[PDB]
Amino acid sequence: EVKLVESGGGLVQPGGSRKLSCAASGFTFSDYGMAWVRQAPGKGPEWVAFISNLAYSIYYADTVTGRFTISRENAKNTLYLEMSSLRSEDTAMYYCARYDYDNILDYVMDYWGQGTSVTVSSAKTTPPSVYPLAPGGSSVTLGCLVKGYFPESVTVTWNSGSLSSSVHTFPALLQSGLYTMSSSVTVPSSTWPSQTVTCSVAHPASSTTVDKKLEPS
Amino acid sequence: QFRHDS
Amino acid sequence: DVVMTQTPLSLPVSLGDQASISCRSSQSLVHSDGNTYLHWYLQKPGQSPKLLIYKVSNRFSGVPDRFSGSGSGTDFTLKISRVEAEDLGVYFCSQSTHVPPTFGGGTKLEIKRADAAPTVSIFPPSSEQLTSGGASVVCFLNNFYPKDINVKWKIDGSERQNGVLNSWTDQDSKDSTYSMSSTLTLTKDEYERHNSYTCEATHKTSTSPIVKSFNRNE
Repeated sequence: EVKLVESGGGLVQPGGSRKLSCAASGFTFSDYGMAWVRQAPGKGPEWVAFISNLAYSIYYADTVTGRFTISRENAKNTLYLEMSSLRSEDTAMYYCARYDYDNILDYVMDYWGQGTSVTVSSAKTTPPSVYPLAPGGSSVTLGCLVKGYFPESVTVTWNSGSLSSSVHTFPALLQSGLYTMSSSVTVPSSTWPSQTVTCSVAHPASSTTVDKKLEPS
Repeated sequence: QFRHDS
Repeated sequence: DVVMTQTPLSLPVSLGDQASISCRSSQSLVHSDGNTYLHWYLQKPGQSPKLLIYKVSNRFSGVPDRFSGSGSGTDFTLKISRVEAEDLGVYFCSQSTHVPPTFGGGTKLEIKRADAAPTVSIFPPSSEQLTSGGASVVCFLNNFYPKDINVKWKIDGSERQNGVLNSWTDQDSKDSTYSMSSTLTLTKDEYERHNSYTCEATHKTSTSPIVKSFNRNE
């Protein structure tokens, strides 16, 4: 079966560079044009660049030309994207994609890889501020606000994981250059504040865990 | 929309 | 460039029902070779797009019979005749008649369920954040359906939009509801200029807004 596997993503400073590769198998690579397609969070895909099967034609989207260079080496079954002068608006999942053809036209991108992620940011790795959310009804809703961290991986755990089905984890959002998310939990009024309820916030990149006890105001 | 290399 | 316009942006459907998604190009998609290079893709969470239909109506290898495409000129339709849980995801149309190839904005296929009014909870800033010099007012709106909901923040009875960040969970896999977090972030100084803080939600489940409030000096 057709397989495409890209690599070379990572986090770079604005103005930094990247060279992505895409390894191809399960088809005669030199018979097919190939493309790069990128996709930011929440957005549709956006075509980036194209190279014909013997590399006589190369085209570039307006948003990248000058800065990116697409290339291929048919004997290594590998496609390349060198990227320079990177800006935060270049942050995206980058996909390698095969173009199919029946005659003289490359007309549809039919097989796509799983993508390699490129983040362009000047943010330093920063541990989050963890803020308790307590009410200052049969059921009671609590929360923790997890504010101003980078990069994205955090995990919120309530009561060592025993509370889980009543939890909402809200997706992080960028602002002031950093991420912010929140988590809510809903327990019966019989259980809180009668019993204890704690959010544990792990930020692996900054090697921080903060346990915050929810105290009635 | 691109030209193939025959 | 050719602008691909998809409607709806979001499409609730009952499993076993038929879904229909439309795509409109800003120019004719008939190539000089006579083909119409209009394609549909399906993207599932955490995966790349997969081609479903190419050249208006050809099913790609392994695409089941229930996917059907039609249309001509500038107006195109994809039909899923009996939606199954594996078909949930984001569909895109794409054109390859003109350079550059372009994509629609997407249509999220989502699950239908009975209406459910949100549970709304408002939370003042913590003393710890005020010590840090900021003041976030948080409001949770949990377990509602449909996904459409409008949240307004009122400070002392007056609306505010600067400093509000809204976050939506995906459709819950067990009750098919949605949840949302609305966070109003002020400096400590702005927080201390005002006393009444209100989270206000309008959802189709009532003509009356759900109002949640606290007073800072209480």
